[PDB]
Amino acid sequence: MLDAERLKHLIVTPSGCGEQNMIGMTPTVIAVHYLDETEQWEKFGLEKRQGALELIKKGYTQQLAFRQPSSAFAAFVKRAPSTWLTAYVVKVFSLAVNLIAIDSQVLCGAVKWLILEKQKPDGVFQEDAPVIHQEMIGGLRNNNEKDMALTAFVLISLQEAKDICEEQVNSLPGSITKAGDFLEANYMNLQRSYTVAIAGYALAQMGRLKGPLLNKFLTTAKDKNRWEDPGKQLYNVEATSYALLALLQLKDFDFVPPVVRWLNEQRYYGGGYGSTQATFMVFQALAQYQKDAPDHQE
Amino acid sequence: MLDAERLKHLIVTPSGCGEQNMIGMTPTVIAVHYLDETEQWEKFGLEKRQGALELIKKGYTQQLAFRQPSSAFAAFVKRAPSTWLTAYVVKVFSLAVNLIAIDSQVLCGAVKWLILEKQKPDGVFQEDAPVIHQEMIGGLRNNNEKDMALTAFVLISLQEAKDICEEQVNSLPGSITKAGDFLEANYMNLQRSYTVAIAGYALAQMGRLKGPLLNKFLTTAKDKNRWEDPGKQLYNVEATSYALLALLQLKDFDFVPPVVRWLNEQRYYGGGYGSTQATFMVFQALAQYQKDAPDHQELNL
Ligand SMILES: [Cl-]
Ligand SMILES: [Cl-]
Ligand SMILES: [Cl-]
Ligand SMILES: [Cl-]
Repeated sequence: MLDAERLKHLIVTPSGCGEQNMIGMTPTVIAVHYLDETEQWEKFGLEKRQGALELIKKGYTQQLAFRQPSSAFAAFVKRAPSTWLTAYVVKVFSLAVNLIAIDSQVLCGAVKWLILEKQKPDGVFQEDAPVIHQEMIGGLRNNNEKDMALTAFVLISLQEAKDICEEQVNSLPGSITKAGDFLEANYMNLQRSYTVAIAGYALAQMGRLKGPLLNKFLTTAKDKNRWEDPGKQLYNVEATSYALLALLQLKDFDFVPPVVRWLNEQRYYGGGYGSTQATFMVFQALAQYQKDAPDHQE
Repeated sequence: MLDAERLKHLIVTPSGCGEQNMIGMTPTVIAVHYLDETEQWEKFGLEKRQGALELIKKGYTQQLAFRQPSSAFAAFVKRAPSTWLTAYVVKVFSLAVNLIAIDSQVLCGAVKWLILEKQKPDGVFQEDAPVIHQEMIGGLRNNNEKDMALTAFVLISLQEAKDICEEQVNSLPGSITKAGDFLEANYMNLQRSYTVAIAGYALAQMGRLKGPLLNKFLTTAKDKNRWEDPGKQLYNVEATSYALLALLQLKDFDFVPPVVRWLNEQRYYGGGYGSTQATFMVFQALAQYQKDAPDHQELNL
């Protein structure tokens, strides 16, 4: 468990425009999420949650300034909308629904736009206006397997929004199936551990990670405890976090304890430059472990 | 004179939204302005000037994304417009008109909006939506003489746009007089050296810094060479630069050399967090000095 005494820096006041505001909202949202699930507010300071929640609501409200009439998001309203940023807003707001009031028309409008404007006939999600802060997208910044990585990223956002939006967005179940088809068709050709992990989570959420795909997912780990590529450590933390979430979806609780151990032994507590995806994902994944299998420990 | 070899950190790529983009635009605009006047492009490398102009045009074009329909500016289009930021864009664009193409409808639309929407019936300019980046407004930040300091700041911007805009904005001369009236009526009650300096320049531009007001302006200086809020180095560089511009308007060349010398002795070359106003003002003021006293004697530091 990441001790609350080491997480004070994650309580951040969001500011800036469409991208930077989300860079600021990210650590506060996910710190509250993780401190909640690990029952660490007595140590952190019980009275401090109210203020954190006010900062999350400020982040949410400020983000609406960058909601374009299409319901998509960009750094500023005169900039063409970003597929990735819109999917990231969906990912954050969906997780934050039990913390603050999230307008379902914002969330589901963003989902519908992604599907109707940015999914292609083969199921891929396409980015036409990349975020300026490329450091906020984690391992997706790498040029290789970008189609697969982004399609998995967006698909994960649709899945995390499905319960809220499935009655409001006609196109949602078919979009999920199409994206799933694309990932499944190309999974065995993947070479990056990062893509194996993020696409693995997306497929496992649909019950479509099995057979030789599931074997590729599991055997891609090094020392059965991490998904790693030659490159930035932060990308490996992010990848292993997506893999932990896929293991939990799979209920592979035997495999989980070494992965959790490796994540704790990285002594990574979020925050800093280029930390957005690693921070969201490591605390999302460890919170989900605490919720689902804290009894499985090394 | 600030040596061109010391200035290359002022050529920067502007980025971000309506406030940050101007934080980036400021050093490069004023660096080119200063290098032009002091004819230092040899030491710097004359091949570099075209690239700097392209960086200025990029800042200009990017800034237009944050021009709201009213012609006012804020950090983002859905934010309530800022009186200060709109006046600062007018200030920067007015000085950049000789470097790149500045659309006069953009510039004078902002001027007209300031007068029609943000000047009160007693001539004060009011800020209803302060900038998020309070570090970019210099010594106006936490300045308790708020109406005097902001009215002086906006008036100064109106004056630097007057030649371009008075033909398109027929309310500009009256707005200038009313702002000046407000400053002159309350100048003697000022206490902050910063406000004395910036309102001093605004009045001097109009020929209305005289008599006891002129005496207060001059005797507020310390050691006859600076306008000082103790411990506030960047504020003081900015304020003393406004004071130098005021002295040059007064043509008080007996007073000017020690002020120029103090500014040079700070070994301050702009740039860095919170440096926007100090950077714009010191290079504006020292360029005007070079322009007004072109054959002054070499500074022996
Ligand atoms: Cl941004
Ligand atoms: Cl609470
Ligand atoms: Cl905007
Ligand atoms: Cl900004």
